[PDB]
Amino acid sequence: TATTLFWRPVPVHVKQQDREDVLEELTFRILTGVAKQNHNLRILRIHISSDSDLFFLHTLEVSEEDFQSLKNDEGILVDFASFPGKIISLLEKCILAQPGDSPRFQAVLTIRGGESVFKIVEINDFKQLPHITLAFRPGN
Amino acid sequence: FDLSTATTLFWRPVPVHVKQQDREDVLEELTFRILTGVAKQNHNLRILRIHISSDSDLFFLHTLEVSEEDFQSLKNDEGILVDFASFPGKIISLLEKCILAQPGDSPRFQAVLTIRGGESVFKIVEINDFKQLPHITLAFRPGN
Repeated sequence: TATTLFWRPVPVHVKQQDREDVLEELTFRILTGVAKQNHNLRILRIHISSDSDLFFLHTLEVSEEDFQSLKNDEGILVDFASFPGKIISLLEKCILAQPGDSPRFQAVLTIRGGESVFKIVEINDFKQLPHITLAFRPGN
Repeated sequence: FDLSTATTLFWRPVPVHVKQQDREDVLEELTFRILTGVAKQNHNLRILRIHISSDSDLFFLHTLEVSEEDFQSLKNDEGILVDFASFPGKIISLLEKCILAQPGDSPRFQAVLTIRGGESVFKIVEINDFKQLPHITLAFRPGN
């Protein structure tokens, strides 16, 4: 019963444990729908995969309850329905990113043994600052 | 810190949203002073000094001092890409964005001073259509 709002490849810096940062081409899928346990709870789903690595799967599921905790931590000002639209804008900046840009937007995925932290940062002439930080889980 | 051999890079009042630990909340105009120089004990150690004051309240003092050694730890945490010498200049640009901030701007830059019982945290945040995100965060100490 899920509906896909977003399905495009996104350039992402993948950082695995004891490796080094490497720019991989990852597929992003954003879906809206209801929980498997409860049809009254709206769920926002984000799936990260790869065409090269068929076993590279990372997933985030955000309920309206989880979004409340996310609003407090990340300082989000929008509603639940407006949340995917804001992510897509940030993702597009990573897609159209060029070396000569300032500020320059980048997507980073850091994996640490069953825990993966995804973020989209801004690189300017001063520093690197995150625009969003989300916790992902390995698998589907 | 040698105050006589110090060079003032920035000295003007700056619009800052002041949060006085749930005692009062007021958008007041505070005076910022950024100075570069060397330590009084050692003239080989470069020091960066930032002083926050007020023209109305003469006992409102907050100060931050960052040495070149301390800057390395700050560089790693805040993800700073410039050197110690370029560091003050970038702060002034962020401060200027708060000065030229307008209600119709997007993104809009704001300066925030949060006091927490003998502890003061200064930051410059960005307000866009999505969220509030900090561009810089500095820990200040009450007094001179």
